[PDB]
Amino acid sequence: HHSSGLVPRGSHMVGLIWAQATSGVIGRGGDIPWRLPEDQAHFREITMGHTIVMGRRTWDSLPAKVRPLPGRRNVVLSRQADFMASGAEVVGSLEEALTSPETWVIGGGQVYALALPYATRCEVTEVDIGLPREAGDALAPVLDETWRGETGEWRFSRSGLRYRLYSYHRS
Ligand SMILES: NC(=O)c1ccc[n+]([C@@H]2O[C@H](COP(=O)([O-])OP(=O)(O)OC[C@H]3O[C@@H](n4cnc5c(N)ncnc54)[C@H](OP(=O)(O)O)[C@@H]3O)[C@@H](O)[C@H]2O)c1
Ligand SMILES: CCc1nc(N)nc(N)c1OCCCOc1ccccc1C[C@H](C(=O)O)C(F)F
Repeated sequence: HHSSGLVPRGSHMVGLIWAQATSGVIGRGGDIPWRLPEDQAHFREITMGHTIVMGRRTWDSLPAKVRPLPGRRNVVLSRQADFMASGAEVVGSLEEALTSPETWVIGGGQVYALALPYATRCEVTEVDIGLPREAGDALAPVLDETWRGETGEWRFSRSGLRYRLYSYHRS
């Protein structure tokens, strides 16, 4: 059955957006092990003007100078009663965080897994870098058969890596 690209203001659309290596790695040692300008631009194009929800460790991985990310309501998930995020809201659950009509979950590994049962869209960048999975890595969620996907062709980044975009939807 079909979904619409229009977001009625009384609904709670939840999407996830992440960049991964072909192995599924999204993070290691509290950082993202690549930077692709095309991915950075794409991330801002999708999320700008909406609420973004992130795990506390993803907030930590943002340089202090740049957070909160501008042009978006920044919401941070933490179970620690004394964690604070200057300029942003800290909430203790996904239920508290998903109050906007359109919310983009922007990481990390734990929060993607937490948010997936409520999500109806995923926007994925795949980077053609040979990074094998190591213990402790943050990993992308795996999408079951209820998701229908559009896979873009391989493109070439100014930074010299191949990459491609996926768009997934479900009802
Ligand atoms: N490639 C990408 O697209 C991408 C995007 C974003 C981040 N990343 C990377 O991914 C890594 C971070 O991912 P991660 O999995 O380690 O952590 P995370 O998902 O970003 O954040 C984990 C934290 O979220 C909080 N949390 C988790 N479940 C919760 C729940 N049910 N209710 C409330 N709070 C909850 C906890 O904070 P407390 O411990 O404070 O309770 C937990 O420690 C970093 O390397 C980052 O750079 C990659
Ligand atoms: C761009 C990576 C990415 N890509 C997709 N496709 N989805 C995501 N969720 C995603 O992580 C967004 C959150 C992590 O952002 C940072 C991590 C460390 C340092 C700086 C930033 C800010 C970014 C930057 O300037 O690199 C800015 F562009 F947002």
